Order: sequence, then structure tokens, then C-alpha cells
Amino acid sequence: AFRVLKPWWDVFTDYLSVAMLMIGVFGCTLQVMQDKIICLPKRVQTVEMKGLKTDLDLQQYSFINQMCYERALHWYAKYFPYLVLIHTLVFMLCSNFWFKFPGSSSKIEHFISILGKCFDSPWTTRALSEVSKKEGEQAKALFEKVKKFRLHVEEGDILYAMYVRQTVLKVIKFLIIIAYNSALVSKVQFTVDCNVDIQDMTGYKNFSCNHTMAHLFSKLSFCYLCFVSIYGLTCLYTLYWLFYRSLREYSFEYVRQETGIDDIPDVKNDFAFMLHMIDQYDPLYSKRFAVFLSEVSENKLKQLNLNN
Amino acid sequence: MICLPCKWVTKDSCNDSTGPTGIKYDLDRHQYNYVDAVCYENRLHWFAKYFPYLVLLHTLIFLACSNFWFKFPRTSSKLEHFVSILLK
Amino acid sequence: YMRQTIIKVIKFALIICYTVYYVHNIKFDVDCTVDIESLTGYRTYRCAHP
Amino acid sequence: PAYRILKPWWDVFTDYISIVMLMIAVFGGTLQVTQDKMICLPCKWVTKDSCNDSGPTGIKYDLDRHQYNYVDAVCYENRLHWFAKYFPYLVLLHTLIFLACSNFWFKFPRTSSKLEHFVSILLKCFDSPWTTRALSEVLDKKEGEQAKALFEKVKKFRTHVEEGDIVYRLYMRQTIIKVIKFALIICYTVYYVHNIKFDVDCTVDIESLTGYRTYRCAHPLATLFKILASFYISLVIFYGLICMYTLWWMLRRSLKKYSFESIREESSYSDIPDVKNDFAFMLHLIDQYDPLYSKRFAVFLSEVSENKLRQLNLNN
Amino acid sequence: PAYRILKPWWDVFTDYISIVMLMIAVFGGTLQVTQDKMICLPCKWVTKDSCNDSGPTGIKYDLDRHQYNYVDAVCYENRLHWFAKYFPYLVLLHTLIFLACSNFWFKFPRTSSKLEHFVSILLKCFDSPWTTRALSELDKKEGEQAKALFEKVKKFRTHVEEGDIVYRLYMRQTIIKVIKFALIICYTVYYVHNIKFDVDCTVDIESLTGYRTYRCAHPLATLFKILASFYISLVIFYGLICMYTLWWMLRRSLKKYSFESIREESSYSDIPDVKNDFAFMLHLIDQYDPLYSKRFAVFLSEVSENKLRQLNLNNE
Amino acid sequence: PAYRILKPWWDVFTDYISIVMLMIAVFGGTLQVTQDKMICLPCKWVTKDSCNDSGPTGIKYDLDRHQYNYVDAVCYENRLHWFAKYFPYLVLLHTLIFLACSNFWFKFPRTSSKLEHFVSILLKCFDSPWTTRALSEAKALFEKVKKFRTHVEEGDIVYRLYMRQTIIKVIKFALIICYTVYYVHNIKFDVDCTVDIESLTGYRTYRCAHPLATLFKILASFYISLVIFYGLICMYTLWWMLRRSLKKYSFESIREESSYSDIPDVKNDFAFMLHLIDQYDPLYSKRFAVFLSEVSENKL
Ligand SMILES: CCCCCCCC/C=C\CCCCCCCC(=O)OC[C@H](COP(=O)(O)OCCN)OC(=O)CCCCCCC/C=C/CCCCCCCC
Ligand SMILES: CCCCCCCC/C=C\CCCCCCCC(=O)OC[C@H](COP(=O)(O)OCCN)OC(=O)CCCCCCC/C=C/CCCCCCCC
Repeated sequence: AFRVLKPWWDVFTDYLSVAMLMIGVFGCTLQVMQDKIICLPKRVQTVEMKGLKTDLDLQQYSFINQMCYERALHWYAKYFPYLVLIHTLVFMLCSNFWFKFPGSSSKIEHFISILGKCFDSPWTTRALSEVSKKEGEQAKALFEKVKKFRLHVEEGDILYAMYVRQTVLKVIKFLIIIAYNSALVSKVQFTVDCNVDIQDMTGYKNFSCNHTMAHLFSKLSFCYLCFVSIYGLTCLYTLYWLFYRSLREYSFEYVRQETGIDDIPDVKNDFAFMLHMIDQYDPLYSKRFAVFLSEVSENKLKQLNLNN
Repeated sequence: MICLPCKWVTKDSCNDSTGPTGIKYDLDRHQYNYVDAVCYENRLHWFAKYFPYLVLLHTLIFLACSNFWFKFPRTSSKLEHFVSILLK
Repeated sequence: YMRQTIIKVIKFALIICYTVYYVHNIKFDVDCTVDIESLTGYRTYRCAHP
Repeated sequence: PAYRILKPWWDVFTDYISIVMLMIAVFGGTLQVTQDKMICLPCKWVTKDSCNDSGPTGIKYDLDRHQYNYVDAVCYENRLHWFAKYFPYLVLLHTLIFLACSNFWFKFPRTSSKLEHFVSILLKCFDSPWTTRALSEVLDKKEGEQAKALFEKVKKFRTHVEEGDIVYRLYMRQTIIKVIKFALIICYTVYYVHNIKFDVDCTVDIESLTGYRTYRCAHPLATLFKILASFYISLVIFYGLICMYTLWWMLRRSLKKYSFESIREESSYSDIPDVKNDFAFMLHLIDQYDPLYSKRFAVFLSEVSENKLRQLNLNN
Repeated sequence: PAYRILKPWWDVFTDYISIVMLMIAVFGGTLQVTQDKMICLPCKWVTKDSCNDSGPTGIKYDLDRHQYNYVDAVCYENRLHWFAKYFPYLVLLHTLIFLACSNFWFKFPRTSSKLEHFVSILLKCFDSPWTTRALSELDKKEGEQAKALFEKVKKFRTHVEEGDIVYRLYMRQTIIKVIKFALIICYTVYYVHNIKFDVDCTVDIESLTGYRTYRCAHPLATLFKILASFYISLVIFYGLICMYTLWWMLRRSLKKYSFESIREESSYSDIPDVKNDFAFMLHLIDQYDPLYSKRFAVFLSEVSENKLRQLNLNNE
Repeated sequence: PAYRILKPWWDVFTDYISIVMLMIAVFGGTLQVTQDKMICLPCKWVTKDSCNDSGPTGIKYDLDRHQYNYVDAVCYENRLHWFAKYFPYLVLLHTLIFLACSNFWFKFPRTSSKLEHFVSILLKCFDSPWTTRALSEAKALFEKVKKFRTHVEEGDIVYRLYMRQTIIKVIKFALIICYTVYYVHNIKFDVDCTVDIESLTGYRTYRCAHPLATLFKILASFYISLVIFYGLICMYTLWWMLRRSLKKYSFESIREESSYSDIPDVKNDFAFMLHLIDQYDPLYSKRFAVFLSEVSENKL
């Protein structure tokens, strides 16, 4: 089960990435339009006014339009949606980066299988009733399974460090995106002074142009900037929660406070990290799985199986 | 915005003052397109320009509000548990 | 569910207020004065928004 | 489909890369079909079949709109390079050929039958209830009959597929074709990507119909068709690298010989022989995807497990 | 679907070729809809009802845009070759005829019923565990399904040997496909050279325009030539596949299948030499996978039925 | 669908002809919507409201582009024949009515229920193990078959609806061929429009070129060919429903071949759909005979 190991911030970032992909696709379809920039030459040769004849054909106007689109419009105003698509693709790929690793996937699947089968175990309810037959043999087998999990997962710390690496990658990518987008968002202007030297072709040298979708691209850039800022705030909170409490050390003393048996130990490394995952999901899962960690609980359950 | 210039103006306003003959503005097609783009950007109200995008944003936020409890894990776990055990 | 309901109803109130206020500015005839006399020759234009 | 097991990480990586290349091919083809043209303006001053380039007012060329359209069409046909015109069709054809090379494994009927039968028995063994008990080491009549039939079908299927290797040969040929085509694609695209220029000087000799000899043309989609091409080249490089790795994976170890020493030594069933040929190849592919499938299947081919299964069937 | 088992490599190859030619037909038709115009400029100096072809200033034709459009439409209708105008429609029609000829096997109700019955009995023989148990040399439900299946096979064998309708239908389909391939190659190879970029039109519209002869450029002519070359290559491949299929039908009598190798390998040495349509569908099975016929052949020998009834008597 | 067997070769062949007719109708419809127009040019010189045609220099017309568009629209509305303008819509309507006639035998709930009952019992007899035993030589299934026979021999509404559908599908074919053949010669490339817009344009008579006429010609010819095929198929269908009586079915061949000779002669709707069964594949009818004979019921 890969949905359960995803906290609220991960789903929020996934939906923000989906929205950013939609923004990029909309920007690309905006770039599909043929009519992009409209240019007019400068210094052309009850008050009644008269129009200024520029003595230019339609083809000369099209040539001026394309020359000023290529050599006067800023590269950001032309290739913003493609950059958005690339950035949102990299953001989506790195969202499940700690999910797709082989060992990480194996330990996550083992943890969710063990935790789910513990959740439908009658003896968990039996031990909760004790705190506040055949199923005894199943509980003994599940205790050996928990010990096997402790020997199989706790020796490593790949998951927490790899999650920290993915979160740091998200934070730095948000920083770079915000930085260059704030630096280049002012380049998307309506009126552009185009100064290409096509005087030998059209007769004029200075042109004033307008980018027709400059306002729409500016709004799209500001919306993308807001989405990236929300993404960065979410990732900054993720970093704060990751680093303010040591996820290499899960204190089961909160279980010890209301549950009388004190034998359950303080898990370390990957076990503590994934238990913090499940605590963010639902703390009842951890408070129930706590009772399967003790050895004197196994001796009692062994005593109960002996009496049966 | 199909824009036509006002030949006679009076205090920054159109004056509006033997067969009839068309008015000759002496403007190119591209000068007309430039005027259309400039007046569409500058003097058209923002609501007319951004009504569909505002509607799309409002509907997306409405759908997110109507489907937030289905996606928020703390409530989604309880909801799927309730639905599954109640149906079965 | 409660919070979703209050958020939806206050957003409905805001939407209806601003949309009803600004819905009358969608006009067919728009008079523009954009000061492009140096490029065109005329200052005030009477545009039609189809 | 059912063949998701047989596709390792390199195969799904090339599948996503081919999907992305098809996407950019569709985008480039849409742009080429819709708005690919050139704006050609005649050069008033001509010198040695070239433009002289010796308030301000415009230049009157005395050309109609249709003369301009004719000049644009003729200088797009004659003077713009074929790569700039047919890059989207070339990337579409290359992506289609790569997808055909990927799926010819699945579509060739002999290898399709072999892969489908292998996948079917592997999926029914992976979900067989007897596998959990065998790994944990009475039997239901239906379950015992299913287990006996499954054991006999695994034995006869092993005898059926061990005779010849046609799946491995097709995979070898497909990887070789995919790396050779990658080399050719990279070579010719790198050579011809420099011909996509924004400014093209055309000289088509239509002076009898137009009045001018040399025209200067702007190809509006050139720069875009530049960067997309570069992007395309990047994707191809990735594709080629992946294929190269797969080629190395074919050559560093003999793919037609599989040893169960990773399972027969750990498990009590040390009687498992070394399978060969196509069976070895698909089992190695499973190990590339997930060793759990091969580990759970490995109990169904040893004869000690057969003896204990017959003992359990007799005990019922 | 269920008919995938009956389609050998030639059939699936022709199907993928046909879908590719459908893709190019759709593309050509879309482009013929959207950008199949031509740009016609009048010849200013007419010499013997032709074009003399005899700083610089543009030529003034004194023609409106609408006169240019009228000249374009008239010369496109009259003086453009019919191949250059209806190549994608002809390609679509040919591909649809290929699809209809290939799939009329599955749509003719008598042959479709025979093929569906054959597929159903082969698949339920594949699912039968007793078929594998007998070849390896008793459950009640297994016995019921087995007895029903052997009776099913005897009934089908008595039914299908009456007439070779399916084999004759396949012969007619292959013959139709090969003769249509020959005709397509002949006329397309003859008429592909008529797609030219530069054409001269002489339509006598001097009463409305003022010019007699015009020089026209067809912008889609080179792309249509590329598409025609692609279509010719695809049809050549399809025709070569059809030659191999016809040679496969004519190499050996497909209305006569001998189980001699199969019954020599197996303990049952009395599998009859079937003939006619059943032999034909079994030859197609061997073309897809010999294992299907290998496992189905045990249902035809009388010794297998004798031992089946002996084991039923032991069970009952 | 569920009635994969009740449709004989003529039904499926006409269905595919209808599909190809529908796609060419849609193609012609988008053709007429997107770029269908006509380019109209006046005759400058005049001789009794004509043009005389008394190096070369182009003829000036002093017409604006909008005057040309007005002439195009007016001549397209007035002097282009209505067939050349509404051929794809007529084809689309005809194919929609053809598909409605074909699928009304499927969609009417009474006939749909009867067909689904027969299909369900026929399929469950086809997969039943007891028919093989009977042919070598289920009681609730036999009682269900008898009850269905008593239910379905009451009326012949299915055969009557099939007959009515055949008559509509042949008379519509006759009308389509008549009107399309009569009016296919009105799709001309070059037309003459005399629309009297001299007060707005200055010219009276114009020569117009219809760019998509010739395509709309050959498609129509193509359409005619397809319709002919449809009609020919329907023609033989009429013969198939007039040479033999489908309301009475004789099981004589099967009851002679089988050991049981007590299979009665089936009548009414049961007879009609069993005739359809025999047209598709005689195995289903031969197999359903042994689920009807009361002697085999006594053996069951
Ligand atoms: C592998 C090859 C596959 C080829 C398939 C191509 C599919 C399209 C084929 C049909 C072509 C139709 C031609 C239409 C031309 C109509 C007249 C014309 O020239 O249109 C120009 C007109 C100019 O824009 P306006 O809106 O006037 O701008 C100013 C006012 N805002 O419109 C255009 O730009 C083109 C008109 C539509 C043509 C394109 C239609 C399909 C476009 C698909 C978009 C692809 C986006 C992909 C999104 C993600 C990209 C990473
Ligand atoms: C019953 C059918 C219902 C469906 C109908 C839906 C209508 C289509 C929806 C898309 C709307 C876009 C249409 C835009 C039209 C106006 C644009 C315009 O001014 O176009 C000018 C210009 C007119 O001249 P040309 O076509 O160059 O003439 C050359 C002479 N041979 O037209 C164009 O450029 C094309 C305009 C866009 C066309 C896109 C839609 C066409 C659809 C193609 C249908 C066939 C597709 C598959 C082909 C099958 C193989 C044969």
C-alpha cells in the first residue's frame, strides 16, 4: 500500500504538480497561436487627424513581426511554458523518488504488510483489553515476524536519509525556480522596442511592437510563481518537521504512559522513521503496534498458549 | 476588439459631427491590428478579459473544497474504513 | 466537513458580490484613448468587442 | 497488460522515452502542418546573386499578396533544407520504428505464445496457495488437484521451452537493432541539425513571374525546430545509453544459463538443476524485475518438493 | 481477442502494415482538406500559348485577391493530375479493402462459427488438467469435464470435416490480396511521377481574369510524393508477405494434416491423419504454436479413449 | 453483442456498409462545414447579360474584398443547387434512419426481452453437458424450454417487425437511388449565378467555381455504389423471406439424423428465430432439438 505512507504534504505537492503541469500545457497551447507579436515602425512619415502611411506591404509587416519576435522578444516570454513543463516533470519524478528505490520499496511493502495484518489480528484487541487458542499461535507467529522485521529493517538507515535527500532536492529546486522566475518575470512586457536592422529590406530600422499574449503570459507566470511558492512553503515545513525531531529515535514512552507494560524498546533508524510516517498518518496504528514489540508480552502470550 | 479611429475629436472625445461616401482613414491592416491589440490590452475591462479564467479558478477551488476530505489522509482513512465495513 | 461548508459558502458570497458588481463592465462598445498618435495618427478610437 | 512482469527497468524507461519522443513528434508535426512557412522579401539591390546591403520611409516592392505567396512557396520548396521541413516526420518515423522494435517481441506469434504461457503459469504459481505453505516448510482435494496439475504443467512446460532459445535471440536482435539505429540517428541528426537556420537566402530564378532574382526569407519555426531537435537528440542519447547498458547486460554474463544456487542453497530443496536457454532468459528477466517470483517458482521444479507434495496428498 | 491464436506472423504483420497505411491515409486526407491549395501566377508574356520566360521592380498583374483565388481553384480542378488530388482517398479505400479482405474470415457467419467453435474447444482443452495428466503418463468434476470435452471433440471432428469452406475462403482472401497488391503497385508506380511541384495550367478564363496561361506551384506535391513513396514501400512489404502466404498454402496440402510425429513422440500411436478444414485450422495452430496441436492431438486417438473409459470404470 | 448469432451474413454486411456510409457522411459533413464555399467572378464585358471576350493585362473589377465575399455568399445561397449544399446531411440522415431500422429490432423492450430470453436459453443449452449425452444416445432446463416454447409460440411479433424493417429498408433504398441518381448531375464545378445585386455590387451575372463540387461528385457516386450494394443485399433478403415460410420451421433433417424422432414442427416466432439459427450455424438448432423432444425428456 503506497497511499498510506504518503502524508498530507506529499499529496498536496502532487496536486500542486498536477496544477503546474496543467498551467504548462495551457501555456504551450497559448504558444500554438500563429499571431504572436504585432509591430509598427517608428518615426514614420474639432481638429481633424489623418493616418500615417508607412508604405509597407503585408509581407513586409510579417517579416518585421518575425524579425522582432526572434531578435527582440525576450527568450523567457517565448519559452516560459516549456520551462514550466520541464520543471513540473522533474518535480513529479522526484516526488516519489524515495518510493521507487528497490530496497526502499521492499521495506515499505514489508512494513505495510506487517502493520495491516497486525491491524486485523484478534490478539491485538485481546492485548488492548488486557492492558485496558489458535489465534494465540497466530500471535506467536506474528511476534516472530515482528522480530524478523526488526532484524531486516533496523540494521539500515537508507529510507530516512533518502527521504531527506528528496526533500532537500525539492527545496533547492523550489529556490532555483523562484529565483530565476522572479529575475525574469519582468521581461514579459506588452510594449517592446524592437531595433533589428532590416533597413535594407523594409526601409525602417526602429519598430514598436506589442506581444499580444503578454498579459496572459504574465498572469500565467504569476500563477506558476504562486504555485511554486506554496510548494516551497510545504517543502520547508516538511524539512522543519524532518529535522526538529530526530526520526532516528522513536520514543515509545507515550505508549508507556497509559499502557502498563514497560518492556517495549525505543526503536531506531528506519523503523523509527516509518513509525513516524504512520504516526503522521494515524497514531492509533503505532499505539496498537507497540504491544507487539515486548518480550514479556511474548512470554505472557506464551503462558496463555501454554494454558490453552 | 475591432477598433475604428474617430476622425474628428473634441476634448479627448469623438466629435460625432451628394451621395454618402466612406471615411478614408489611410491606415494599413497592420496599423489596425496594432490599434486593436493596444486598446484590447489597455482599455478593455479586466473582467471581460479574465472572466473564464476566474470561473475556472473558482470551480477548481470549489471542487477541491468538495473533495478535500476524500484526499486528506486523516479523514480519508476513517472514510474508507467506514465505507468498506458498512458496505460489507 | 463543517470547515469545507463555511469555506464554500463564504467563497460563494464573495463570488456573487464581485461578479454581480463587475458584470456590467462587459460592453460591446469601448472607447479607447491610448496615445499611439506617433505610430498611427489618431488618439481616440471606438472599438467593438464582439 | 500481463507482460508487465517481463519488462525490466530499462524497457519501461525506453517506453517512457519513446512516449515523450512521440509527444514532441506530434507537437512538431502539428506546428509543421499548421504554421510552417517562410516570409520571403525580395532584395532590391542585387550583387553577384546576393543582397548588397548598402525621416525613413518604406520600400515599395510592387508585389501582390499572391506573388508573395508564390515566392514563399517556391523558396520553401527549393532553398529551405529538407531536415528543417521533415524533422517532425523523421522523429515520428524513428519513434514508430523504436516502438515496433520494442513490441515485435510481444507480437511475434511463437515468442508471444512462449511469453504468454510463461507469464500465465508464473502468475498462477505466484498466487498459488500452496506456495505459502511450501515456503513455510493436509491438502484440500481441489487445492491438491490444482497443485498436482500445476507441478506437472511446470515440468512439461520446462521440457517444452528448454529445447530452444527463440526469445533470447529475438531480444538480442532487438537490442542490436535499437543500438545501431541509435548510432545512425545520432550521426545524421547531429550532422544536419546545423541546417535549421532562421534566415535563409533563397535564389530560385522566378524573375519572369515576380521580377526579382534573390529573396531573403525568415523561417519562423526554425529556432523552435532547433531546440526541439536538440531536445530530441538528448532523448536519443539517453535511449542509446540505456540500450548500450542492456547490450552490456547481454554480454557480461551468459543469459542462457541460470543457476538456482541463490535459492537451492538457502532452501532445503538443493536438488534444483540449472535451467537453460529461453527458460533461463525469462527467469533472469524476472530476477531483474523481482526475485520473489523466481524464488516462489523455484519450489515447483525440484523433485524433493514433488515428493513431499505427493506425501501430503497421500496423507489427505 | 480469441482469434489472436489463429493469426500467424503474416496476418499480424499485415494488420500492423494496414494500420500504418491507415495512419498515412488519415494524415494525407487531413492535409488534402486543410492545405491542398496551389499558388498560380499568370505568365505576363504569352508566346504560342505558353510562357516565354523572358533596380529590379515587381511585376504588376492588376489582379485582385479574388481573381487569384478563382485562378487557383480553376487550375487546381482542371490542370492538376487526379492522382495528386485523390492519392490519400485512394490509399484509404485500398487499406479499407485490405482490412475487409483480412477480416471477412471472422465475419462470414459459417466460417466465423467454425473458427469460434475451434477456438473455444482449443482453449477449454488448454484449461483441462486431465489433458496434461494423460500426457504425463480421479477427481469427479475433472472426470465430468473430461468426458464432456472428449465428446465435444468427437462432435466437432464429425462436424468440421464435411466441407473445407474456411480453407477455400482463406485461399480466396489471399488471392484477392495479392491481385490487389499487383494492381496497386502497377497504377501507383505509373502515376507517382505526375505529382509535381511546378505545373502549367491553361484553362481559358481570359474572359474573367485576362490571362490565358498560368504557372502554378503545388506546395503539398513534395510531401505527397514522400507519402506515396512510403505507401509504395508499405504495399511492397505487404505484397511480399502475401507472396509468402500464398507459397505457404501452395507448398503442402493444408487439407491433409498428419499427426505422425506427434503420435510417434507420444505413447498413443493411433492418432488419425485428419484432413480438410480441421487440418487447415490445425496447420494455422502449428504456425502459431505447435504446443496447442501437441496437447490437442490426444483427444483423437482411440487408445486414449479406451484408457479414459478404463479409468472411468475404475473410478465408477 | 448478445445477438452475435441472430444476425446472418446480410445483417452484418449491411451493418458494415452502414458504418462506411456513416463515416463518409461525417467526412462530407466536415467538408461542407469547414472549407466549402464558391469563388465568384463577374463578367466585365456585357452582351445581353453575358460576357463577350472581345502582352495580356489583368481585368480590373473595382470590387472590394467584402463585395467579393457578399457575391460569394449570395450566389452560394441562391444559385447553388440544394443537393450540392446538403448532400452530406441527407446521407447522414439516411444512414441514421438505416441504423435505427436495424437496431429497432434490438431496442424495443418487448422484442428485446424475447430475444434476450431466447439467447440466454440457447447459450445455456450450448454450454450444457447433457446435449452431448443426448446426441451420443437438465430437467429444470427442459421445463424452462417447454415454458419458453409456450410463451413464444403465442405471437409472431418478432418476425412481423423483421418483415416491416425489411420493407422499409428496401423502399428507402429505392427512393434514395431514384433521387440521388436524378440529382447527382447538379453538382457542377462551374455554375452561373444571376442574383440581381447590381445595386450593391454593380454587376448582374457571375461565373462561380465550387471547389469541393467534384469531390462531392465522386463521394456521391461512391455513396450511390454503396447504396446499390445495400439494396442488392436487401433484395436477396426479401427473397429469403418470400421463398420459404419462416413462421413454420421443420425439424425433419435433425429428427431424422438424431435417434429421437418426436421433435415437433416448430411454429411462429420460435420458428423464425430458429430459422435465423439455421442460417447462422445448424449446430445450435440440432443441439436445441434434443432439449425439446419429450422422449429425451423421459430419458432425462
Ligand atoms: C505527426 C503529424 C500529425 C499532424 C496532426 C496535426 C493536427 C492539425 C491539422 C489541422 C490543421 C488545421 C489548420 C487551421 C488553420 C486555420 C486558419 C489559421 O491559419 O489559423 C491561425 C490562427 C492564429 O491564431 P488566432 O487565435 O487568430 O490568434 C490571434 C487571436 N488570439 O490559429 C492558429 O494558430 C492555428 C489554428 C488551429 C491549428 C492547430 C489545431 C491543433 C493544435 C494542437 C495544439 C497542440 C498543443 C500541444 C500541447 C502540449 C505541447 C507540449
Ligand atoms: C457532421 C459533422 C460534424 C462535425 C463538424 C465540426 C466542424 C469542424 C471543427 C473545427 C473548426 C475549425 C474550422 C475552421 C474553418 C475556418 C478557418 C479558415 O478560414 O480556413 C481557411 C482555409 C480554407 O482554404 P483551404 O482549406 O486552404 O482550401 C484549399 C482548397 N483545397 O481552411 C483551412 O485552412 C482549414 C481550416 C481548419 C480545418 C480543420 C478541420 C478540418 C477537419 C478535417 C476532416 C477530415 C479529417 C480526417 C480525414 C479523413 C481522410 C480522408
